[PDB]
Amino acid sequence: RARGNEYQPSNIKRKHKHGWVRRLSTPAGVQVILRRMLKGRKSLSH
Amino acid sequence: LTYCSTRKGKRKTVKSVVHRFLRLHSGLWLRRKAGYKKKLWKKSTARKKRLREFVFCSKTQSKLLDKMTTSFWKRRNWYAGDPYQMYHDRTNLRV
Amino acid sequence: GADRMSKWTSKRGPRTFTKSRGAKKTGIYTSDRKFVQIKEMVPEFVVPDLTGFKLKPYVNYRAPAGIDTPLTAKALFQETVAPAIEKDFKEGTFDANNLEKYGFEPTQEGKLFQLYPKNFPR
Amino acid sequence: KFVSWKSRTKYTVKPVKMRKSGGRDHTGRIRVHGIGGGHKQNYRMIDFLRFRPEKEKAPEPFEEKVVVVRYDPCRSADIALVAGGSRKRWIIATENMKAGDTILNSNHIGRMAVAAQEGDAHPLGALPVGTLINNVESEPGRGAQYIRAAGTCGVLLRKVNGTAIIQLPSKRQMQVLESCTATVGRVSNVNHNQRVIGKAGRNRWLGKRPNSGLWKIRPLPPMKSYV
RNA sequence: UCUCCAGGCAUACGCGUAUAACAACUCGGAUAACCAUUGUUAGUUAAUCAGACUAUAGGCAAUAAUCACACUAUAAAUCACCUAUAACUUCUCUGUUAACCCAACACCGGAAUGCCUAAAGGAAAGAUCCAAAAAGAUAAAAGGAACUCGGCAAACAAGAACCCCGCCUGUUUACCAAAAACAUCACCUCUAGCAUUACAAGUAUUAGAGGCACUGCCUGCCCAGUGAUCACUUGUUCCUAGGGACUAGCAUGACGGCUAAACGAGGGUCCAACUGUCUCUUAUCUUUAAUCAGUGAAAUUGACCUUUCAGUGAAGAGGCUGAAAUAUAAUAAUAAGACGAGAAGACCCUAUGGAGCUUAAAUUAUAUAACUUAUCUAUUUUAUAGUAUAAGUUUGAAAUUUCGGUUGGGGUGACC
RNA sequence: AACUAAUCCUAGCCCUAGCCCUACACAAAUAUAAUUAUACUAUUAUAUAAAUCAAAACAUUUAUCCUACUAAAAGUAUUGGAGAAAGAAAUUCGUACAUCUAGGAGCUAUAGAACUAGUACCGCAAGGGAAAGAUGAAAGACUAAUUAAAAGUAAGAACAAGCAAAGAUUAAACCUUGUACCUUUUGCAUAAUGAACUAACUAGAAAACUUCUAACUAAAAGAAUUACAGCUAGAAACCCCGAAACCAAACGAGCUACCUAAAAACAAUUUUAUGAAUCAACUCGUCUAUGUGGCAAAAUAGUGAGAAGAUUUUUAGGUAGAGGUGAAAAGCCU
Ligand SMILES: [Mg+2]
Ligand SMILES: [Mg+2]
Ligand SMILES: [Mg+2]
Ligand SMILES: [Mg+2]
Ligand SMILES: [Mg+2]
Ligand SMILES: [Mg+2]
Ligand SMILES: [Mg+2]
Ligand SMILES: [Mg+2]
Ligand SMILES: [Mg+2]
Ligand SMILES: [Mg+2]
Ligand SMILES: [Mg+2]
Ligand SMILES: [Mg+2]
Ligand SMILES: [Mg+2]
Ligand SMILES: [Mg+2]
Ligand SMILES: [Mg+2]
Ligand SMILES: [Mg+2]
Ligand SMILES: [Mg+2]
Ligand SMILES: [Mg+2]
Ligand SMILES: [Mg+2]
Ligand SMILES: [Mg+2]
Ligand SMILES: [Mg+2]
Ligand SMILES: [Mg+2]
Ligand SMILES: [Mg+2]
Ligand SMILES: [Mg+2]
Ligand SMILES: [Mg+2]
Ligand SMILES: [Mg+2]
Ligand SMILES: [Mg+2]
Ligand SMILES: [Mg+2]
Ligand SMILES: [Mg+2]
Ligand SMILES: [Mg+2]
Ligand SMILES: [Mg+2]
Ligand SMILES: [Mg+2]
Ligand SMILES: [Mg+2]
Ligand SMILES: [Mg+2]
Ligand SMILES: [Mg+2]
Ligand SMILES: [Mg+2]
Ligand SMILES: [Mg+2]
Ligand SMILES: [Mg+2]
Ligand SMILES: [Mg+2]
Ligand SMILES: [Mg+2]
Ligand SMILES: [Mg+2]
Ligand SMILES: [Mg+2]
Ligand SMILES: [Mg+2]
Ligand SMILES: [Mg+2]
Ligand SMILES: [Mg+2]
Ligand SMILES: [Mg+2]
Ligand SMILES: [Mg+2]
Ligand SMILES: [Mg+2]
Ligand SMILES: [Mg+2]
Ligand SMILES: [Mg+2]
Ligand SMILES: [Mg+2]
Ligand SMILES: [Mg+2]
Ligand SMILES: [Mg+2]
Ligand SMILES: [Mg+2]
Ligand SMILES: [Mg+2]
Repeated sequence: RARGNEYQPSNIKRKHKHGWVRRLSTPAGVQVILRRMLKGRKSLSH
Repeated sequence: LTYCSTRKGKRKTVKSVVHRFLRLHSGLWLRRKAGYKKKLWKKSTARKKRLREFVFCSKTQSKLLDKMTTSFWKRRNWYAGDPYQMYHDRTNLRV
Repeated sequence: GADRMSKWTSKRGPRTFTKSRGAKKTGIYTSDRKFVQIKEMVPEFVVPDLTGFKLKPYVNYRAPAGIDTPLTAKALFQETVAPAIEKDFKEGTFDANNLEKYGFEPTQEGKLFQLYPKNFPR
Repeated sequence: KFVSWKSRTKYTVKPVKMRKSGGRDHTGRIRVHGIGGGHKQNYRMIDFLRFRPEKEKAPEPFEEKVVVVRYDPCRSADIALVAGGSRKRWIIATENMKAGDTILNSNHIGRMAVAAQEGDAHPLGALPVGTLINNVESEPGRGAQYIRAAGTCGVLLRKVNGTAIIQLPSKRQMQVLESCTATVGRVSNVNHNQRVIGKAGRNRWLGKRPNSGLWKIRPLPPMKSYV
């Protein structure tokens, strides 16, 4: 079958998988935020 | 070998050489004969005599042994009662 | 393929996602799914009577402006409280206990307009 | 995130809704293979302690009335609703129970044997030796745990002192005190094993997934030659 | 106004101003017209459509659904109502546009539900010409598989029978394999006597692991031998070649041919009909092609003023040796050569380069499972129970590492 | 007789010296699907770093990594498949520039930071990550000039014959002579690799021993060292690009595999009473042709299989790499 379309957008899924509350839930996710703050990223999370 | 060490930045001596040879200040090296303690029961009386001796080294072996030791092992030593006192110098050598 | 940079508002997302644009609440929601407005929660504008008022938006260019002197706690105390205490002290009828006589308030509780924590808006 | 559905705290006769597992632990990984799907089912709480005196009542034998004998999705045997006093509760149903019958639950270890009618619960000591029984209890007051399947019965082989020997359906003998209750008679649905599934689709209804496609005596040194 | 075509309108999810007017004519639409582009100004209005929406504590449930009546069946199946406590008149907030989303694109692709099938929605041809080759459709004298690896494809046909394999409906290598493989009802072997997170709110007619077509039908033999429920001879044990004890609470098994009707985009064989498959090709229309106008890519490329024949050569010469030919440039065609271009195309060998798998390779292995000795408690008169740990022994789930050389490539041999 | 182009100088940066810090930025909003004025429902890093790699393999072992004052004792004592390698202390020495808030035989737009910016853009996510500017004192003087100057073109197509040139010649071509370049092969190529052209960028580094040039000399050296002509100082040296792998910690089940919960679709006809039949919707993908930088990184046109069930479909949740899932294809996990 034809590939290239694996992104089936859904806002509820997007915010739960990669969102702010999700990142802060574990210590590993909190360190993800710290790295992006040190680099200077304008977007810390979805 | 180590040409430049991390802690001091110097060359290092290969200690397996120091445990097998003796260096006379002129530049000669002395060694034993391989096998001089092995299976003596099967060796003739003339063969055993040759093994007991102290022997010199060739020019190429002397060159290699010099590279593998540092200068400290090449200095003048004044040992009272030295049994090698008379062999540290050369006499009547045209060369 | 989603946009990470634009702001998250209620126009976006599915139906069940909603949030406010910053307007203050004016009532309560009960069970039975009924909204009940509270009258005291609706702000009331206190507008003065402007009849016969001499002041207008602009001022004449010939009016002299004055040297700037921001008000300080010291200045307010001298103008209002200092004179009364000075007269009483000369008469000798002054004591620390009765500072309330001169306008001191021990605590802000009970006042309609509390100065800390502020309980009224602008 | 997995939370067990077995959270209800109070006994009732109303059906309870069940959640299936799929063979997965609370971690979420498969632990048992071959489980998945099936028909939706409701749980009816069965009371396995036959001699439970009612609230604010003395501990002497009482009787109860058989209201129904009903099919149960969660077992191989069938169940019966029984009412006595002002209380109703589910129990297991023996081979020949019928609606409207009256049944006896006893607390009395008769010095002599008590005449036994199918379905009544008596302490093991009273019953004569050789009388078939089921819903056996290992320890007094624990609640029945053995021989509660369809068409299965045990035998009271022997009694000495205050301890009796029971023969389980597997024929492995077992022993227990004589003060633990048991109910006489074989369990219902004696012909359960005779069923024929017929087609593959029927197993999928029961909640069974298909098998997988994938398809030690070490000799001693003197045995190496003739391996 | 005419000629022809036939999935449209709403909601959900998603998107985020692409919406409408005016003005521009740079960039964007693969070209113009016109805008989907650029700039400026505007827009979507709800107590009913849609979202969010905190009084408290107790008590309690046998009787599906399908027009639910009849009717059975099996897979056993959607808060209410009461008892007391407390409160005692209210409308704010948010969604609402469009030619639209996921696929690098104004992509012949993918995309849930309700109503309806033309009353809704649309345009296959920029202009001209009528060549070859290529693609698609339709018609064809006489013959009817002679075609071909094969009736592939096509047909005014779309039917019949038999053989191999598998029982059957199902599943599988997304992007070279759909099958004879996998699963499957049926049948058989092994392990387990028990509760508060799987198995399971279950208990041997139960649960887990594994094998295997079913069905009937031949082939069924390690019971201790002979006497005959009885005596000896055996066998297995003890006590000393003697003397006792035990063997009467049971009693074989292992293959073949079978198939069985049905079923199959499975692999073969055959008959009939049918036909441009063929003898042997032809005609017409559409797409392409060619000419005019607009916009405008890709692999490729040491330099080239880029000829034929014989010889030489590494099966090899446009360019070297010897002969010969020879005004200069375009447009449309053929595919012999330029060992023509892109091949992530395959076979052979090497490296003290790797990885996956299997063990009977070497080295370990508080994964489990057992024990033993201490230690710490209990008791006990030494003694049996247990055990937050240490040291041994037994099992081995796993872990790390390696694959000498010359003998064509193997296969047995050898050899250093 | 000129188009395309070219010329430029400062934005900032780099390495040291010095010094702790007290920077913690109106109102309002934010840990809820962050940036939503008020109760529901509690909140909390980590047991020893490993492997690559060296030992020309590999299994004990392998500097820094894993920091404790300079100079010396000393690469000495010691440790080590006693081998690759590793390596002290006792004991001596030292107040150091000390406003040096300063310096440069450091870079100047392909350099120096990735930076005009962690932006645009790419990825579900962790994450990856660019390009470029130039008048003058005044533009309230119409934006300045300067250059036969790169490749590429134009002005100006071509004229028997040939690695394109050389000897020549009155004469551009005619006559004579002449088997492209680098690397690799057996010192050989009409063999075979590599190159469309222009501009910029793009690869040999250390002082044990030796030789040369000086100072002083039985002594040399500005403390610790060497010496039977020595000792001290100077000068003289050993490349670039390219794997399949292995280990640690994050990030991924919006695709696909299987499961949980809540929902949904199935016309007409014949049978019956069903994993039955014919055949749409819908799901799948047998066979042939077209297409092959395609409309499409797997499609289109026909033709085919199932179509009340082990059926198909939607929404939300779960299982994670020493792993998961699997009607086993060593299939699938963006
Ligand atoms: Mg993508
Ligand atoms: Mg199998
Ligand atoms: Mg518009
Ligand atoms: Mg207009
Ligand atoms: Mg517009
Ligand atoms: Mg409403
Ligand atoms: Mg609520
Ligand atoms: Mg609308
Ligand atoms: Mg695409
Ligand atoms: Mg396209
Ligand atoms: Mg219309
Ligand atoms: Mg035309
Ligand atoms: Mg025809
Ligand atoms: Mg004909
Ligand atoms: Mg033929
Ligand atoms: Mg033929
Ligand atoms: Mg055909
Ligand atoms: Mg089959
Ligand atoms: Mg099938
Ligand atoms: Mg599957
Ligand atoms: Mg395939
Ligand atoms: Mg098939
Ligand atoms: Mg296929
Ligand atoms: Mg099979
Ligand atoms: Mg088939
Ligand atoms: Mg025929
Ligand atoms: Mg044209
Ligand atoms: Mg020519
Ligand atoms: Mg020739
Ligand atoms: Mg020639
Ligand atoms: Mg050709
Ligand atoms: Mg061609
Ligand atoms: Mg070629
Ligand atoms: Mg080798
Ligand atoms: Mg190796
Ligand atoms: Mg290796
Ligand atoms: Mg190595
Ligand atoms: Mg020291
Ligand atoms: Mg730069
Ligand atoms: Mg840069
Ligand atoms: Mg030029
Ligand atoms: Mg010429
Ligand atoms: Mg080659
Ligand atoms: Mg090339
Ligand atoms: Mg250059
Ligand atoms: Mg999912
Ligand atoms: Mg999906
Ligand atoms: Mg129907
Ligand atoms: Mg498929
Ligand atoms: Mg069929
Ligand atoms: Mg069909
Ligand atoms: Mg069907
Ligand atoms: Mg296989
Ligand atoms: Mg295989
Ligand atoms: Mg991938």
